[PDB]
Amino acid sequence: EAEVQIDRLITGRLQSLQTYVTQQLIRAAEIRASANLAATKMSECVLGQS
Amino acid sequence: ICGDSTECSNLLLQYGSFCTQLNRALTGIAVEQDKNTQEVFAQVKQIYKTPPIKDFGGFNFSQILPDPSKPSKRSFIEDLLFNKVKFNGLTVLPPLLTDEMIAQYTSALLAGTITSGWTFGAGAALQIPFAMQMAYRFNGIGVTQNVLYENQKLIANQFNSAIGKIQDSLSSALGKLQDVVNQNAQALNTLVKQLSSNFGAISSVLNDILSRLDPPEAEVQIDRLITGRLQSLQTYVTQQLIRAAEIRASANLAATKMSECVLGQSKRVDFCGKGYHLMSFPQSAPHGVVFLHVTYVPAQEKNFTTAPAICHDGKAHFPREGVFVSNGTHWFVTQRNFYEPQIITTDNTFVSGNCDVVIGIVNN
Amino acid sequence: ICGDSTECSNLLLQYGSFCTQLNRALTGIAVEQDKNTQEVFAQVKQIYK
Amino acid sequence: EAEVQIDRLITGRLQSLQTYVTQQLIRAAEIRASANLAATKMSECVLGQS
Amino acid sequence: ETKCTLKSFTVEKGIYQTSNFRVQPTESIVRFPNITNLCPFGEVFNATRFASVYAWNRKRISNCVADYSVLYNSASFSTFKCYGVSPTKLNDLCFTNVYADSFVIRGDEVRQIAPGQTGKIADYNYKLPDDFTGCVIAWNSNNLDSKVGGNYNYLYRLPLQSYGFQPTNGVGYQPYRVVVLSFELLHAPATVCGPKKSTNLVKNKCVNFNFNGLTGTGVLTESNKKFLPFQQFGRDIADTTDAVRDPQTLEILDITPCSFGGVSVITPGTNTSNQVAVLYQGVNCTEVPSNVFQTRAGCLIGAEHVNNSYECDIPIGAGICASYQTQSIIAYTMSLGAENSVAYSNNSIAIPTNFTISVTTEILPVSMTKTSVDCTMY
Amino acid sequence: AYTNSFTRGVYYPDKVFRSSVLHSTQDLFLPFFSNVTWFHANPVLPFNDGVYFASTEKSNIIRGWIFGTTLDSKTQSLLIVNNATNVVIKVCEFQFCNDPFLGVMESEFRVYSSANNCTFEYVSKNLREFVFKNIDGYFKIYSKHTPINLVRDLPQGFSALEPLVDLPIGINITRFQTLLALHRSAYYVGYLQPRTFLLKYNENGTITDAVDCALDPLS
Ligand SMILES: *[C@@H]1O[C@H](CO)[C@@H](O[C@@H]2O[C@H](CO)[C@@H](O)[C@H](O)[C@H]2NC(C)=O)[C@H](O)[C@H]1NC(C)=O
Ligand SMILES: *[C@@H]1O[C@H](CO)[C@@H](O[C@@H]2O[C@H](CO)[C@@H](O)[C@H](O)[C@H]2NC(C)=O)[C@H](O)[C@H]1NC(C)=O
Ligand SMILES: *[C@@H]1O[C@H](CO)[C@@H](O[C@@H]2O[C@H](CO)[C@@H](O)[C@H](O)[C@H]2NC(C)=O)[C@H](O)[C@H]1NC(C)=O
Ligand SMILES: *[C@@H]1O[C@H](CO)[C@@H](O[C@@H]2O[C@H](CO)[C@@H](O)[C@H](O)[C@H]2NC(C)=O)[C@H](O)[C@H]1NC(C)=O
Ligand SMILES: *[C@@H]1O[C@H](CO)[C@@H](O[C@@H]2O[C@H](CO)[C@@H](O)[C@H](O)[C@H]2NC(C)=O)[C@H](O)[C@H]1NC(C)=O
Ligand SMILES: *[C@@H]1O[C@H](CO)[C@@H](O[C@@H]2O[C@H](CO)[C@@H](O)[C@H](O)[C@H]2NC(C)=O)[C@H](O)[C@H]1NC(C)=O
Ligand SMILES: *[C@@H]1O[C@H](CO)[C@@H](O)[C@H](O)[C@H]1NC(C)=O
Ligand SMILES: *[C@@H]1O[C@H](CO)[C@@H](O)[C@H](O)[C@H]1NC(C)=O
Ligand SMILES: *[C@@H]1O[C@H](CO)[C@@H](O)[C@H](O)[C@H]1NC(C)=O
Ligand SMILES: *[C@@H]1O[C@H](CO)[C@@H](O)[C@H](O)[C@H]1NC(C)=O
Ligand SMILES: *[C@@H]1O[C@H](CO)[C@@H](O)[C@H](O)[C@H]1NC(C)=O
Ligand SMILES: *[C@@H]1O[C@H](CO)[C@@H](O)[C@H](O)[C@H]1NC(C)=O
Ligand SMILES: *[C@@H]1O[C@H](CO)[C@@H](O)[C@H](O)[C@H]1NC(C)=O
Ligand SMILES: *[C@@H]1O[C@H](CO)[C@@H](O)[C@H](O)[C@H]1NC(C)=O
Ligand SMILES: *[C@@H]1O[C@H](CO)[C@@H](O)[C@H](O)[C@H]1NC(C)=O
Repeated sequence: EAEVQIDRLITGRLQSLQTYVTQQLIRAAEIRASANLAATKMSECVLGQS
Repeated sequence: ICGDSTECSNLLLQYGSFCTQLNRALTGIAVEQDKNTQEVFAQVKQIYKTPPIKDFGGFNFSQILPDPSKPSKRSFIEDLLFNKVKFNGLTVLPPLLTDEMIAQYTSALLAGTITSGWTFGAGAALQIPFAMQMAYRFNGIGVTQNVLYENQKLIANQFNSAIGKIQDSLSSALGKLQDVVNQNAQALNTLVKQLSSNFGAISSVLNDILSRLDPPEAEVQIDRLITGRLQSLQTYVTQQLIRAAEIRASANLAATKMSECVLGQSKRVDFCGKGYHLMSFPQSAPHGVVFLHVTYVPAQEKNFTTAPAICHDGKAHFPREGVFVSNGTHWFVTQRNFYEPQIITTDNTFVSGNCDVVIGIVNN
Repeated sequence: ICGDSTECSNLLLQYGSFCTQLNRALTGIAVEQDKNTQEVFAQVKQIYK
Repeated sequence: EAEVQIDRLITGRLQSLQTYVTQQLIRAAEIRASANLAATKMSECVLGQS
Repeated sequence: ETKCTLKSFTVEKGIYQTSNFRVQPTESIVRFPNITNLCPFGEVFNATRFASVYAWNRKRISNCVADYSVLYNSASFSTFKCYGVSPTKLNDLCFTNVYADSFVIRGDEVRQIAPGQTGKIADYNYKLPDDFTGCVIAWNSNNLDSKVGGNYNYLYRLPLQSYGFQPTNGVGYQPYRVVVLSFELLHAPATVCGPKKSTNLVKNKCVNFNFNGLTGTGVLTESNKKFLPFQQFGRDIADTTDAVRDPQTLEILDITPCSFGGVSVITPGTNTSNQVAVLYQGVNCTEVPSNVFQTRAGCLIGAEHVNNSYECDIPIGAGICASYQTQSIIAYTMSLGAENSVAYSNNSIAIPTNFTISVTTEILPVSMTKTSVDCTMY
Repeated sequence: AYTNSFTRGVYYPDKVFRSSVLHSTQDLFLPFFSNVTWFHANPVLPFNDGVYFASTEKSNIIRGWIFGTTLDSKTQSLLIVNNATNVVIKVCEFQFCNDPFLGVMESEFRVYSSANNCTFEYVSKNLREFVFKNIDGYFKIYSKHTPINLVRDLPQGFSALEPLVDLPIGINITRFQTLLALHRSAYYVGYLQPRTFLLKYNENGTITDAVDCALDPLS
């Protein structure tokens, strides 16, 4: 009996964790675009005149 | 998921906070759609107006300037663009800027550039006559100013005749704007068409499981629907995040092109058209922007013979800003992009060294 | 999913358009990979020698 | 008796395919941002002087 | 409600989605057919001689008034199982055709009359589909069917054997009579129903309706569609009823949905004031339940509309913003900026005589927090 | 003889109104461009899964059909007749003439010679199409009457067939025939298979066009 109740908890918690990881992957890609833009500004605005 | 039925709504509470997360995600992507438009179009402080008597040196901007007798005070070409391209828990929110406001923004950008050049994007707008602005832009691509002033009517006729062809080619191409509309509608329809699948239940209607099943047996059948509908809603919300991250990059590129092609002259190759960038004009579209890029393209080339330097009196002479060319028997200096030969003098050349280290020197 | 069997296909038919969406998603990706290459390399009018 | 087990198999195998496709979507948007940088470099560093 | 939605005691300025507006309904209305023709079950449940198990009977009950309560509560039945539908809700539903099958089996063979069984009866005498819908009823009949010396007239296929029933048989070997009711729903316009329990009807008014089986909610309106005959309604695009036919008068009525939407609260911030304005999103401002103001974005309550135009403060939508200015709250069409004509002519130029040095800041996120989760320990 | 249908034998799959909506269905249809027998004036045919049946005349030679498995006693069958009065559906156990018909005095009906155990009764140029099918003890009949501007050849065009009758019989069917009015003073038979079609609905809710999705790659 314990098994049938444990399986619903496993199912719910797995889905929670997967939603967290997908939304972290989408947000890290937005942070990477920002950091690439900041690298380009460091090269073109601090190490030169644009 | 439930559609106003307390039985399904109480079972749903057992799933925690999935449905507060989904709403947070959709709200976060509906706010950035207005942030996207604000950064492409609100690139002016003042709303500039154009003068009533419009003599711009022969150039004719009448098909891209606002038209009062038209809808929303749009230009003639902004109309061709707007002609070419309430349920169960689903709503559509209006954008913060109307279409009238965005057409106002583009007419202020366009009156700023026709009238002040690139000065209004750096400070206060300073007026300059339009042909003198055109001469500055020719200087910026390395042609001299007399080449504009002696060819003014021809350059103005070519510009007018080329603006006249945009109007035909469009009036007779907006696939990138059509595709984002189509994708969103195709996803919203797939979301509603899932409200009629069983996912392994006796029906798709809660008024049919609550009518031929006792409460202990209808829980098991309602949960099978809840799980499926939650899955489908969350798939919808993931694919919208991934599609919004792509619209965001396009709007970020449009905001850079408005800064670098409309409020300036760009030197980057193939960033503001193909050719040598002269100037750019913005026009609003249903969910985007059209840039009209005006560039210079050289034509009708001849060959001559060249040398790197000229030897004279034992010295080596190099051109100050041109190329040495020969028509077969005589030696001149031109500028590099337009043929205009001059006599080689000590005013357009400079000296360095003796004429036995350069390879290719000629005597003249 | 199913894979040959037939008891599986009728049961999977009950899930709606979940498999049509996935094939659309993968086909869009594959069409984008050719446009990537066209945009990087086919930047020239003529084939110069 | 068998339909019960086959539905569990179906649920797992459909979850795996959704995970796969979502990650391919996130990984292709990263390849596109790189091909866009390559196109700009080919225009600006090969067809001109920067 | 905003403080509760945010889980805080201080809300900062903004606009917050707080709940939803659901124009509740009122007054229910049934709509059965011209009831009359009752059902005399007292022929299938009151027969003098049943039918074998290998050639069961098949009566097709049809348009009538079926009262499954006289069955359900008769207490004379030893087995009354309902599968597609629990028993008490039978006298409240309508189908197309009820079939009744009748036969006689042993006492302990009543457990093979069920969806998904095996045995000599369910294998090859009488098989029930795996998504059965009806109900199965069974009662002991030892005194009627069993006779001293053995009643050898009740056969079954095993090719045929005969129960020799005898009155001195232990239970589980005495004859049981079985009736299997199977409700089916082809695709007709209607059929048999329940006591109905009266009826009524109305129009124009969010209502909770039932049209001989179709249960729903909404406003009913004179259906002026080309809805031809030989039909019973018509679920247009998306596959939604969006229309029905009244059984008694036979007229088509549209079923638009019941008004609703979202509710947003506009606040200047609790550190400024505790006044509030409320936006009912894309709801016509005449059906909401001072300042009531209609917007392209919904109905706004608690802000006054002015004719000035300022810079946008709190964005409402479709060009409208709100602010706490004119000690209150007001709406207006945000301004894009101050107007400016440039003194353009064909021989005039403006040249600057001075300059300023400007320093401005620009802020950019580079990094975020590195976190790991052990999937197993979570 | 054999002939080619072009786009024929489309019926409304059920009630439920509907307008402009290229709605997709799976059902038993007569495939487009099919091989339909031709009969002149007849014999015992099969049924096996529904039947399309057209006919052409100005007089009325086609006077109903007869259905069943054995077309005799020892098993039950249907009988659908029309004298110069009106339709007569009937379900008994019969004894059918192996060549049954009716005359045209105007005295007739050498059709059967037995009417035992009746379990259902009822009493009361041109192109006349009919679709007969038999599912779950229900014998459904769709029909349509279009006017040709020919006399007796199968034309071309689109015309959807509207449901007529519904009979909760229970009868088994494996064979059927036809009935004709003799001389004393042209018809086709298609069969139906499980196909998938795409029906185009008008704004009044009528089917105006269709697509058979298994004809060719374009479809
Ligand atoms: C600028 O070009 C436009 C053409 O688009 C000129 O306007 C039209 O000229 C034709 C020819 O005379 C007239 O028939 C139209 O009625 C004009 N108005 C339209 C089409 O709206 C316009 O005159 C040009 N401007 C100048 C200063 O020559
Ligand atoms: C520049 O001179 C070259 C040298 O002749 C011309 O190129 C040749 O043109 C002829 C005729 O078009 C071809 O048959 C040769 O194959 C070309 N290449 C050679 C000879 O190497 C060229 O046309 C001249 N360019 C201009 C603008 O006049
Ligand atoms: C190269 O250009 C020179 C122009 O300076 C040509 O020489 C002159 O040609 C004109 C007209 O033929 C004469 O009037 C002048 O007397 C010439 N000499 C000078 C110093 O002006 C020359 O013919 C051209 N060569 C070729 C091959 O076209
Ligand atoms: C360019 O001019 C110089 C000077 O006039 C030439 O140099 C002379 O070349 C001749 C022949 O080779 C020699 O006899 C002289 O001694 C050279 N004098 C000097 C000062 O170097 C040179 O040859 C000329 N170049 C060409 C290609 O004719
Ligand atoms: C079959 O008919 C009998 C007789 O008409 C019904 O038996 C009646 O049942 C009720 C309720 O249990 C009793 O109050 C009556 O006394 C019974 N009748 C007699 C004559 O005593 C029986 O209900 C019928 N069966 C069904 C299923 O309707
Ligand atoms: C059901 O019965 C009612 C009456 O009990 C019928 O209502 C009649 O409708 C006609 C319209 O053709 C009126 O002229 C009569 O006056 C109505 N009678 C009453 C008492 O109101 C109704 O028509 C019946 N249902 C059907 C489908 O005919
Ligand atoms: C160019 O090549 C020719 C060969 O045709 C050679 O004679 C000459 O010296 C070369 N000149 C230069 C400047 O390379
Ligand atoms: C918030 O409250 C503090 C102290 O009550 C005050 O100093 C501050 O100005 C307030 N902020 C606003 C925006 O009114
Ligand atoms: C709200 O309903 C009234 C009554 O029909 C109508 O006059 C008004 O225009 C409606 N609101 C809008 C925004 O149209
Ligand atoms: C705003 O101006 C309009 C001008 O048409 C006028 O009719 C209206 O009454 C004004 N509103 C207020 C609140 O004064
Ligand atoms: C129909 O099938 C018969 C079977 O032999 C064949 O002879 C005939 O040519 C076919 N007709 C058509 C139109 O294909
Ligand atoms: C037509 O045929 C039916 C078949 O039984 C018969 O009942 C009816 O009487 C016939 N018509 C006349 C006018 O006799
Ligand atoms: C059918 O008819 C035959 C002969 O008339 C008869 O023996 C049989 O009993 C009839 N069927 C029934 C169910 O009475
Ligand atoms: C129809 O004939 C088949 C022969 O395979 C038989 O099994 C079936 O029971 C018959 N139909 C009915 C309703 O008895
Ligand atoms: C039927 O459809 C036609 C054309 O689609 C339309 O003109 C007419 O109004 C509709 N309704 C009728 C004829 O009642």
